[PDB]
Amino acid sequence: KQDDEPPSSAFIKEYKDIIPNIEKVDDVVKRILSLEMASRKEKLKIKQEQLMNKIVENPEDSRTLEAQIIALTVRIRNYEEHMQKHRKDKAHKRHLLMSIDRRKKLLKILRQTNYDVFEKTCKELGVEYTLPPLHFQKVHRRFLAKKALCIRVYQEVQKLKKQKRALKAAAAAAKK
Amino acid sequence: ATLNQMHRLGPRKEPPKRLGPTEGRPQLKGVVLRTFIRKPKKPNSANRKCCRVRLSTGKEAVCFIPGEGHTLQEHHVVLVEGGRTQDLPGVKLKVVRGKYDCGHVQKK
Amino acid sequence: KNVLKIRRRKMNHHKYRKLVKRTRFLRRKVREGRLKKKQIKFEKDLKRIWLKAGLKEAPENWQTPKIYLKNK
Amino acid sequence: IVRSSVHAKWVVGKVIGTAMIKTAKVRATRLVLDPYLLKYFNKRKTYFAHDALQQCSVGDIVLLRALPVPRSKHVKHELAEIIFKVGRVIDPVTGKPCAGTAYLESPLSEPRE
RNA sequence: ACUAUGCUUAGCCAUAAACCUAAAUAAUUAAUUAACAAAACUAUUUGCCAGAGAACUACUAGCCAUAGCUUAAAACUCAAAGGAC
RNA sequence: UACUUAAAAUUUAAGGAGAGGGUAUCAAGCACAUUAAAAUAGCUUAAGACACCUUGCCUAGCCACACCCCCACGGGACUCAGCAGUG
Ligand SMILES: [K+]
Ligand SMILES: [K+]
Ligand SMILES: [K+]
Ligand SMILES: [Mg+2]
Ligand SMILES: [Mg+2]
Ligand SMILES: [Mg+2]
Ligand SMILES: [Mg+2]
Ligand SMILES: [Mg+2]
Ligand SMILES: [Mg+2]
Ligand SMILES: [Mg+2]
Ligand SMILES: [Mg+2]
Ligand SMILES: [Mg+2]
Ligand SMILES: [Mg+2]
Ligand SMILES: [Mg+2]
Ligand SMILES: [Mg+2]
Repeated sequence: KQDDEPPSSAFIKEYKDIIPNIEKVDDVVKRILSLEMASRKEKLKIKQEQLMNKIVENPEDSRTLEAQIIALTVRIRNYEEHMQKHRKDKAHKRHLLMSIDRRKKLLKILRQTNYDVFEKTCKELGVEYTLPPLHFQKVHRRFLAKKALCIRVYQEVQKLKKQKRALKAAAAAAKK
Repeated sequence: ATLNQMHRLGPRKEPPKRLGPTEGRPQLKGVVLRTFIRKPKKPNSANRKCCRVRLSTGKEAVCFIPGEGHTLQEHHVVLVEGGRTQDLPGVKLKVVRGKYDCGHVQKK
Repeated sequence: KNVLKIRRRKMNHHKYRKLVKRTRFLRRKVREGRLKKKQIKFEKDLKRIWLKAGLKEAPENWQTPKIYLKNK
Repeated sequence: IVRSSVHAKWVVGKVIGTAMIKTAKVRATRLVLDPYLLKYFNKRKTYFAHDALQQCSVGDIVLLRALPVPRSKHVKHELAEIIFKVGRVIDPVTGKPCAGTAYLESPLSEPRE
């Protein structure tokens, strides 16, 4: 899970800053305007705002690459929860994989422009970024089986050389 | 195609020129094996004089004998040349009149 | 717009499907043998690698996977 | 202090890999004229460069200097300079940090930090 | 008349005339009628095509596919095949 | 060919700005990398590696070959691909 989940008693984002100013509000009215009587979409508007404050230098701006990345991390985690119940939903499975790919694209542009913000965003959002591999590797049973032997054969050849060196050095040391 | 696509591919690939019955040679020498008649594919009507020959390369081919009347028989030697007989399908060789055993057409 | 070119392909595919039906049993035996040769070629290609590298026996705990057999 | 034999005494390229110890794989590109089209395209070459301090990251523009003697079969250059650091570019004209076509620090200001 | 099947739940299969027979994107409507269709046309990038048949075939490789799919030739034959009116 | 030290002609070795035949139904090669405590796990490749096939090219000329076994200690089927000439 994630460190922060909005509490049920929290007000929606429309009245988040309005109810505190009001001198006295009833418990019922606070409950109607809380996150308990709201849709899941409203709970996501609160999660996004919390992350923007904790990461973005200027939370008022939502068009920065760092803000767009935070908008996609909340959606991605939402789509993942959706797909845990709706295991055979293919439209949302496409939404999940396309948002992940969109986030990776934005993280690439951020890395190339503002590396300092890039490092903070990845650390805070807990997103690992892997660089695109220069060459595409084809995969099939014949290739994966030959590539496994080739790696094993090499390792055996190198292990034998290391043993030979130790024996050769040991013999020389005894002579000295 | 775009200029980038023309660059990545370059000039058109050219299929190799496969050889014909003479194997890219002006003439071949062959020994007659059989003499027979071939019928021209319609709309033509004739009894065209042909012969099977074993060429110097070692293969066997069918050769049209031009002219009105030949004295060719088995075991004779002939000099074949290229050129298809248009009505006779598969006959891609011809015999040269006046060389080796084959002789010039007897003038009437 | 006539369908003549579609009718030529229609007859080719019809006749081809009936040819496969007649010789279905023969084709099955051809395939099982083509896969067996495909497996031997795979094993030999793997033996070439370790022998060229200088090993006299295949790497310890290695058994060439049977990848063309009815494993699935 | 004789200089290298290789033609590329000075080459600029992008660090496309850094998985070898103290070595950075650099991709340089040159313009080559297509004789049929008479248009220039990019021909790219790979250069291994000695990165003594392992101060290189994938994607940064660097300047390589040809070594006098080849260090190894493929390592015949060293890292002269990092022209542009990936995501940490410093505008040459004004000297202020930039993040794309924008100033992270205004050129009017004088932070001196 | 009655089955397989069309239904549900798991997995496979990966093919349609999967065709708006129109790749996507941004312009322009005049300094522009091969025909028909859906007016013409510029630029950018990728894909694709190079006479017809042989051939949605043979061989090769990959695939839960085993009478399968994708990939995809040549010999040889012909002087045409094909589109619109 | 000059000097007790320098101008050429001609080569050899290690290399690389760029260019350089065909087949992609040859798509993976399988040690092909770096460091220098000897560790790290890398290197080449759809911008065509690797494999196979074909071909003398760069033309004041150049390159390879010299009975055959790429070589030639050795071995073998033991020499005109020098001029003329023969089968
Ligand atoms: K006639
Ligand atoms: K349609
Ligand atoms: K030789
Ligand atoms: Mg037919
Ligand atoms: Mg029923
Ligand atoms: Mg299809
Ligand atoms: Mg439809
Ligand atoms: Mg089909
Ligand atoms: Mg088929
Ligand atoms: Mg097949
Ligand atoms: Mg094939
Ligand atoms: Mg010799
Ligand atoms: Mg001789
Ligand atoms: Mg001699
Ligand atoms: Mg002679």
